[PDB]
Amino acid sequence: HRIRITLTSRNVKSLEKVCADLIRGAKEKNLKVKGPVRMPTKTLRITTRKTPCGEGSKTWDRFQMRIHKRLIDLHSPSEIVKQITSISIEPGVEVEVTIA
Amino acid sequence: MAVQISKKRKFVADGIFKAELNEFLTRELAEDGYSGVEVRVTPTRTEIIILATRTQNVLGEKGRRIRELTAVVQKRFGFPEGSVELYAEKVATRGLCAIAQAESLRYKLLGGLAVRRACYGVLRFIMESGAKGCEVVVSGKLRGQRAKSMKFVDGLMIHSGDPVNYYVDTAVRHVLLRQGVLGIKVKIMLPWDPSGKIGPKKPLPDHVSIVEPKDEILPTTPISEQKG
Amino acid sequence: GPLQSVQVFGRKKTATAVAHCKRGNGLIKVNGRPLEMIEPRTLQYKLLEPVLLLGKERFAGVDIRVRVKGGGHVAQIYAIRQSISKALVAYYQKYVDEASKKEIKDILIQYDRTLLVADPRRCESKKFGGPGARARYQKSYR
Amino acid sequence: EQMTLRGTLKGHNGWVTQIATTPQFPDMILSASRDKTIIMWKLTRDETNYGIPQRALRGHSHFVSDVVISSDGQFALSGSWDGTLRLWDLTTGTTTRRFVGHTKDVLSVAFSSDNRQIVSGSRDKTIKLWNTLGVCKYTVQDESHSEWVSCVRFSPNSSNPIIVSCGWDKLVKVWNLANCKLKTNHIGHTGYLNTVTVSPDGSLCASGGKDGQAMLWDLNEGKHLYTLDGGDIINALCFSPNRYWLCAATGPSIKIWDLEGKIIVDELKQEVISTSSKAEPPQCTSLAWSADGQTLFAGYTDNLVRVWQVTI
Amino acid sequence: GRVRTKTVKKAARVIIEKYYTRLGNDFHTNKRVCEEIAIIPSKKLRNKIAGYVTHLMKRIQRGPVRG
RNA sequence: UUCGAUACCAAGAGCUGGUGUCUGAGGGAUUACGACUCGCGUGGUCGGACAGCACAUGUUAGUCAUGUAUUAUGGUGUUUCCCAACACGUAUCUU
RNA sequence: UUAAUUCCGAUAACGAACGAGACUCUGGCAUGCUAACUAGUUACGCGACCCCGGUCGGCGUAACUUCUUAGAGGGACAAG
Repeated sequence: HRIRITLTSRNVKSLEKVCADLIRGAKEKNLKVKGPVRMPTKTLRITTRKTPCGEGSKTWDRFQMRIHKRLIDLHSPSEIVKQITSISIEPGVEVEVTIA
Repeated sequence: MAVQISKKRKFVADGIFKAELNEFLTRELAEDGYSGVEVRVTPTRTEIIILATRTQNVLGEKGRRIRELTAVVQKRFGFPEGSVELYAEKVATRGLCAIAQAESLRYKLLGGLAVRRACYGVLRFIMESGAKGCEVVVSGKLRGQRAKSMKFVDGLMIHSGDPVNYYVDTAVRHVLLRQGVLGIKVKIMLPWDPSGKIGPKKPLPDHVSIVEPKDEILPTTPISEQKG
Repeated sequence: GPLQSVQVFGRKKTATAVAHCKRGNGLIKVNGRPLEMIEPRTLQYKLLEPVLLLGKERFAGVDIRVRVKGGGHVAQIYAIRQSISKALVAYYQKYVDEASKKEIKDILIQYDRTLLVADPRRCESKKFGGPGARARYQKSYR
Repeated sequence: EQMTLRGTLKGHNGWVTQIATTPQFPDMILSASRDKTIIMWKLTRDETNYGIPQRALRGHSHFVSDVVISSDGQFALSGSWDGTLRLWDLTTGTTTRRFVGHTKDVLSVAFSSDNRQIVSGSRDKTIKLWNTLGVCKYTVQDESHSEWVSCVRFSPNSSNPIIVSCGWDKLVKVWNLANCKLKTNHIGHTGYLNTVTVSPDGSLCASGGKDGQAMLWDLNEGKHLYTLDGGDIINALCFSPNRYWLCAATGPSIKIWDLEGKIIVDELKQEVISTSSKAEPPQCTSLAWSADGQTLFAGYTDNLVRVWQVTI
Repeated sequence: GRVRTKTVKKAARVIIEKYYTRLGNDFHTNKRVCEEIAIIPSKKLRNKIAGYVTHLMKRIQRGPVRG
């Protein structure tokens, strides 16, 4: 019953709508929900030179890429939450349903 | 997956995956009006969508090139059979797609149309399609050995700030001619549609509007329209 | 007796200190140790300043634990001197006459405002072409 | 005869917007201000200060607009600009229940005679009914005010379950509470209204706006009784609880009237002039009599509550 | 260095020109009416316009403000 | 020193709030149906109203449409899933 | 006058567009809100040591979100 749905996404409002959708689906299917626990955002940071040559003033580019991680833990037999999580998928987020 | 790599390495892996896929499909579908890619990795599906203008040329004669492209996709990137499914579709109002318009100009120059006539023909189509403001600048050697830069511009075009990231669509391409290379930069400012189909749904941050006060008339004597 | 506890925090920099006020006798302790064994000893009176302003009579009824983390030595001492001062004021606003709270708050905020209000200053980020925030590398001509 | 000052209640940072009195306690008044705190006072009427603040009720995010005390004398209800209500036990001043549902600022809120019905008029164009157990009971959205819902008020006459609501759209609407359906529209006011009250009789209603015209209204028929000339903007309106008087806060002064013969009983304006050097006088925004009607308490917009006692 | 730009002044002058009936001398009242009447996409610019409205209308009361 | 209001209790009520039966007035999804595309399998797009229906089947109107089974351009019954009375409905049970 | 062709003033100019600004990220604030066994706290039961208390990043499970985390709004505008 104790099953772990984690959502890893680069875009935030996408992830938030998926987090909302799984709470909606859970409270409708009448099963105990642990709310969307927000793990710290990881900021992948790469900083390079701008110029292809080396005949300019030393200006650097600061490239960032945030990656967000939510998880909701439910008390439900595999099936009903599997069919809840088989609907309403968008390209931004990525799903993991963990049983044990 | 027992290889069990970091979410950090997983997302940069997915980043380079789309980047090369796009490079390969822009190199392949170059002449046949190619707009871009999209991936939807569903549970055990890699639904890999392509956006083009001339989709009949790219999906070919009874799906020869589609199964050819699906084969090289599964063969190179190392995918399972049945799981990978390509879907070529037509992009709406091509007039606003900077990729499609830049490659259209490039292939009118490859045909051998006049340079001012090529640019004004493109820029006129961009504007009648409903671009709030357009910008076409083709650079390189014309009529001689010294390099020139022709700029063709009309309407309202923003350069600085954040709104550039969701109002201005830009694309840069190279055209091979017999004397050297010319560069093509197409730069289109999209109009505002609240639906978010044709352009964005955020109005410009400085642009402020007022709804007109409804023309009322003040009463003089107290009234009541009592009911039950 | 029932609960008469208020957990109240004091920050001066990265450092933070959560004072746990409670009913009882007069004891003040930081990570187990008492006040007068928290080094550096140079800033001894910085921890005592709330005590020596208000006397030990106002702390007769309260026994304030403090747990501290982050920052360095001087930041941590300024975090905890702020925390216990807010913790007593928050206790006297919940369980005692507000006339008492008002009198204590006026006594402190006149001596030093840094007791109740946090210092909003944070170490500024470095920019390239320089060894710090604003400093730039030595430019050479000829 | 005339009213006169004994002293002032100095215990606010942001300026006082509402005052609330209960019939049970004489030495307990509740002032809501434009900080986030409701100050529950202890009136002594000593030579030094008329009252000292004994409790401050914290929990609100934005300005507490409204406050009202229950029949029992234990519960108070306040409404703030955050768009939620708070239900306080005056004992310790910790919140019992918070009411959630509205989107924009909740501008006022009123109890029943029973304390079993609560009503909130808000800046979002709605009135909403509230139980005392945190439940969104009924919205009224379609047949409502075309501008903000400035105020709503319940009546002491318990025989006719009616509510009076003054808006910004130059109306006074009246709803059959059991139906929560429109009974009478009241057109007549030129411009928006601040305040509406019901005379302790449950007989005749007042209405005040920027126009400076205090128009009386009938709860029995749908008929305009008569009008008074405020002169300045009316921000506050309430009747004397025992006497047949109406008191209005005409911006920087109080104008109190006898209702049978329309003449000024007296006008109350600060005579200790501090704003005499190119400064506009700070203006009264709420007033309410005691349970007895001996003392009128008036809250100003320079963080002060003044006392007005009958010299006769 | 607090000089308001054309977008603040123009839009504030237009709101004073039309809706003089509701606007006042209090900042937070006319901030809310300005948010209601006018579609301003950012919150900083909303506070800037409301702030100018309740400075011009504090001088309309004084005398012959020009613009 | 008379007369009518005011704290009190009781005699049931009424009110009010809580509980919760039942129905779907409605509100959803895609799985009906449609359309537009084809690699002929689908992929999009309507998403319950916009499809269909069989003379089956409720209500009937212009009596004149018609060339009087008839069909008007009745225009609403039938029914495939789901959440649902802030639709303050109100069964019971309290206050 | 402003950081600014930033504005209000004079004014045959009026109304506008690019750049400035606005914008995005960021820093500081919430004892208000949604949440937490990959974060804690407070109380508790137990265990160890000093003379009822004291210490514990020693052990363990009912409340709660002050401290940590990251979402939604709020807040500041030369406004008094």
